[PDB]
Amino acid sequence: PSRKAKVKATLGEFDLRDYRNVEVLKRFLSETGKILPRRRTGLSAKEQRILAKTIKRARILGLLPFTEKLVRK
Amino acid sequence: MRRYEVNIVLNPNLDQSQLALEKEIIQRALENYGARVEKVEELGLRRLAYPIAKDPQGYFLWYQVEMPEDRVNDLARELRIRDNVRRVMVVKSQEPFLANA
Amino acid sequence: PITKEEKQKVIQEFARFPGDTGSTEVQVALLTLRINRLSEHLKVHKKDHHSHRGLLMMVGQRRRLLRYLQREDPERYRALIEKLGIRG
Amino acid sequence: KRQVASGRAYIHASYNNTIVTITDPDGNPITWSSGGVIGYKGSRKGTPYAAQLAALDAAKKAMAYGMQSVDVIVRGTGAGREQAIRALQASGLQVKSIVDDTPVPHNGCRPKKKFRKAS
RNA sequence: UGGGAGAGGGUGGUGGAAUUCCCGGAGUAGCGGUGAAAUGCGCAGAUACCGGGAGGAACGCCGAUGGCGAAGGCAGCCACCUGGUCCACCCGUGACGCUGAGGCGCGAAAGCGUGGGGAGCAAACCGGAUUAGAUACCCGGGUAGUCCACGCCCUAAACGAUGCGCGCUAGGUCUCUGGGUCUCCUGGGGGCCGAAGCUAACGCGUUAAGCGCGCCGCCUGGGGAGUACGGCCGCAAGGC
Ligand SMILES: [K+]
Ligand SMILES: [K+]
Ligand SMILES: [Mg+2]
Ligand SMILES: [Mg+2]
Ligand SMILES: [Mg+2]
Ligand SMILES: [Mg+2]
Ligand SMILES: [Mg+2]
Ligand SMILES: [Mg+2]
Ligand SMILES: [Mg+2]
Ligand SMILES: [Mg+2]
Ligand SMILES: [Mg+2]
Ligand SMILES: [Mg+2]
Ligand SMILES: [Mg+2]
Ligand SMILES: [Mg+2]
Ligand SMILES: [Mg+2]
Ligand SMILES: [Mg+2]
Ligand SMILES: [Mg+2]
Ligand SMILES: [Mg+2]
Repeated sequence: PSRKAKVKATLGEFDLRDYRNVEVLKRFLSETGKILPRRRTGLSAKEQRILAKTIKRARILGLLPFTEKLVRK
Repeated sequence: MRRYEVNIVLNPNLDQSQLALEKEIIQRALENYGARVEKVEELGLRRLAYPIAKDPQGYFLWYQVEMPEDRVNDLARELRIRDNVRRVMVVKSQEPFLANA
Repeated sequence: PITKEEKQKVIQEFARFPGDTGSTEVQVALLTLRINRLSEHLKVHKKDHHSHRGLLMMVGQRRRLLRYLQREDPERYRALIEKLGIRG
Repeated sequence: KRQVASGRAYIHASYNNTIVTITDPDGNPITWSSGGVIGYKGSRKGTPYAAQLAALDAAKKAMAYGMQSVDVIVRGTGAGREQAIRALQASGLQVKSIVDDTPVPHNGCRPKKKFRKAS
């Protein structure tokens, strides 16, 4: 379905290769640290890809989560 | 010489006594292999996403040298033998590919 | 890899004349450059069978051009080799 | 009898059985129940009902210890699951929150043949 | 010369989730497993829970209907070494081309040798069930193996069941990657639908199985048989 917003527009001008811009990247993960499906991040095939490697790169530095507990429910 | 970046997340519960005492060793090894200073940021304490080395916080030390390729990996060997240095991520610099800019 | 300066030098070291970017001489020289490298590489990583296929690609290519040289300018041929440790 | 007051409940589903575990403010258990604890023996320890009783029971052994607030945490999939959560709802305790925290690997150990058939 | 994408390969390092075991806390009677059961484990205190540690192996989400490679095959992250390939410019060589018997190299899994490793899984095997029987499917354990190094083995539904290279012959549509003056045009790649044509039909259809040319490999009713013999290769199993 995906009937809400779109992490693409719900943001501004930024660098996908930025593995230290926590506040922005944070935006690309669900309630759970799982990286976002492209058909949600609104990115392209080539962006969604850089982003990915960026995120995963940052997780290692300890700035982003590898996994979170699903609240609500 | 190739341009690299040397992310370093070390012990948050560290005093200015050894903090500066570990930043001298870092500079030592750095220039002992060939690293050359440049745009450096010492952001400082930050709450990690997950507990590291038992502690839920880290002191980040981001650099940007430009050392010899065939040396890099060595610049990482001796840069980890420290005990307060709990993370070392050196990764080649690459022009920021914007998007939605 | 092979830096631009590193290559441009060999291209002038062999060019039959100004602007000779790609001639049977340049090419062979240039090729050899690559071969020699990749070879010393495969002396260390004997398990890189992939890079190895590339070697054969290059080797053969050179044998090709050379086979031309020795036929067209029998002299230019003896020249090349007698300056590349080729044909030994 | 440390008059716990407020703690956390840990539900644990399985297509085979359910077990609840009421622990103190942080980590250390207190009481616990399961389809076993109560009556059921065979495959009835899985049935949502069993899961229900298991939760209710496990919760009363918790009232004795003077408990009021709990942080439910789920783990696993089985009829019981939400059912047990649903039982703890009534029972007689304040459910502060419900956090599904099932243990999923980032793919590491080869599962038993019973859980593969897809290589 | 200048740009580009990539799980293409080799080496070293490193990250977190998870399983097992051990350490400790807290806690009590079961856990597990199944269509039902049972074997098994648990009061020498298991299962569920929390904190710590050791270790091996594999990389969740990203992830595709996607990408790279000649094939086998290749996905955590970083660095080093290294192959292939696409594009723009039209700058240099001047037919230097294509195919390729034999040769040589690569070649999933299982298997073999020497050494190491061994968490999980698991041929054989030991048990519990099921059954008329059960040398099986289901359940509990469990060795070789699965992992690494080096050396062998050389097989497959090794499949697109479709050899390689080039030229020619409507378009539509989705998509990956590049150049452009970027409702779109051009190049490379991945799909679906279809002109002409082809096909026994199913289907193929600018990614041909169409119209052609070139070089290689192969076929010639079924069974006996991928057997026997011979040769060659292999430590063997065996392979050609
Ligand atoms: K019993
Ligand atoms: K063969
Ligand atoms: Mg633990
Ligand atoms: Mg395949
Ligand atoms: Mg001329
Ligand atoms: Mg093999
Ligand atoms: Mg094997
Ligand atoms: Mg062996
Ligand atoms: Mg087992
Ligand atoms: Mg029997
Ligand atoms: Mg078994
Ligand atoms: Mg064992
Ligand atoms: Mg197939
Ligand atoms: Mg196309
Ligand atoms: Mg038809
Ligand atoms: Mg068609
Ligand atoms: Mg016959
Ligand atoms: Mg045979």
